Amino acid sequence: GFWEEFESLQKQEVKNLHQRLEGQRPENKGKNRYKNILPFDHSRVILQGRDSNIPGSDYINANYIKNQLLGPDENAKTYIASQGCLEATVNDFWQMAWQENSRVIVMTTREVEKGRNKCVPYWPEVGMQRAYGPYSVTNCGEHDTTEYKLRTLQVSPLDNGDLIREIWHYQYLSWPDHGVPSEPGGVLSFLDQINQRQESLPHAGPIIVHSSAGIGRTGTIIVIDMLMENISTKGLDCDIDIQKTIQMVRAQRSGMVQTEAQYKFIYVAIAQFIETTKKKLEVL
Amino acid sequence: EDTLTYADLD
Repeated sequence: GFWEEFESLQKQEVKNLHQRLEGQRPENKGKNRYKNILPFDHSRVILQGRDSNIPGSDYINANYIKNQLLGPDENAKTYIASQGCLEATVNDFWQMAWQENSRVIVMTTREVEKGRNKCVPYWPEVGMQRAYGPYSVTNCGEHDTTEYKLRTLQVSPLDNGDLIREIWHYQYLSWPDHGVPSEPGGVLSFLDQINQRQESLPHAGPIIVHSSAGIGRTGTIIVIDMLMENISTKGLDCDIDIQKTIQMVRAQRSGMVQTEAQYKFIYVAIAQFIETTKKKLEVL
Repeated sequence: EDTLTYADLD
């Protein structure tokens, strides 16, 4: 029934329940990439040590994502969908990253300074130390591959230089600038190292995922990886709830997983990761 | 003029 599904898709709506009051300030207009794309105020990231007196000051277009599909007693991982490579917000990004003690970044997008800077670089160059707001970041090397590079950067506060920190930026440079990759393998491998990594740093912060405007690529990237740990944590012979999963994600930041395509790359990436995980196991 | 396009959500 047309209405049986409409009054079903209605309860799936939360944008009306959750307020996006902070991203709406005429003070954060430039702090945004898409006027329609904004972070829920509740699960949104608040730049810290700022000044309440300054209209727009502690705002960043990002949110805290959490897999509510796994238990707190089940060491599930932490992410941060977010907007990305916006020149007009690079120090906001490093304050977000610094204050959230994040060690691994997951840029699901290349550079697109197009004429100006749709997507601009927020790192230096190998052996290059750059300052960003109160923090200085140095590039210790990009360990590329055919699809995703990997720059080793150490971020330290201009105040404390002996307080060195190395964050792992896993940029993905093979995503269809106008679609979804024809193969999960890459990101499926991309997610592999990222996971093993974060897991290497005993007490690191959430995983800062993002693209231009952390929504489509960012949403897909989170749900696939999220789904990977449910299996990795619960099992292959466990029930997967992609639809229920993607929603749980949306209800945390609007826009996560925007198109139909990204909707399939997940069915592909998870049907593959599964049959390949059991293949390895020689699951007959 | 920092142009663009994109967004839609939930």
